[PDB]
Amino acid sequence: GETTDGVYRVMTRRLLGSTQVGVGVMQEGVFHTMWHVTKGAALRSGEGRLDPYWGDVKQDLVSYCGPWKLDAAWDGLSEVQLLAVPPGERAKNIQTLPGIFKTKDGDIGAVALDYPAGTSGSPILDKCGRVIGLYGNGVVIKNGSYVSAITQGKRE
Amino acid sequence: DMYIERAGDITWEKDAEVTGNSPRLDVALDESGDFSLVE
Ligand SMILES: Cc1nsc(N[C@H]2CCC[C@]2(C)CO)n1
Repeated sequence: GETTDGVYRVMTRRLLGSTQVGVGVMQEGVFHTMWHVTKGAALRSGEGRLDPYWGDVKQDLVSYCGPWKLDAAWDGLSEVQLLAVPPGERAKNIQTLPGIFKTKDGDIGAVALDYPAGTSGSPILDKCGRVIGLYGNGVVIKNGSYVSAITQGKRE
Repeated sequence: DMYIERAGDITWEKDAEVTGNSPRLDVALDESGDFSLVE
């Protein structure tokens, strides 16, 4: 099917009409998304099948057709852009300065932008257009607004 | 059954809308991949 690099919507016909359950990145022949989007199930691209290759529930990531390819990291200083792909809406770049999730195992960048659940898997990019992580796994803060981690995998 | 549809190129946009704050939060990550606030 379509193997061109880019951002894709992840759709299902199981529920009412066609529903967007998430988003992902196609890079170097590999489709990258969040685990909670597909639950590790197979995907279709036209007549072609995409089979999971690697996944991890704790990282909340999954790759299809090959190993995780995205290795760029947030530099800890600069603004980034969320390339939000909301359900039924055009892809839109939103520029933001990431905050920080501080954990017992280290710090990770976080983006304070709220979008519908079906936007999970939308890529976060640096000024060179490199994907530094995916949007969609995070937390609800005191106010009630959403803060996503900048979730990146490891390129082995 | 799930299927994918192209939605765009991955490129940085000059003059994109700039929004969002930068909170510093103490968080915990559980074995199920769920983040929670530590206070
Ligand atoms: C064991 C593990 N699986 S994913 C993960 N992620 C860490 C790596 C640095 C901080 C983090 C994002 C949250 O504690 N750590």
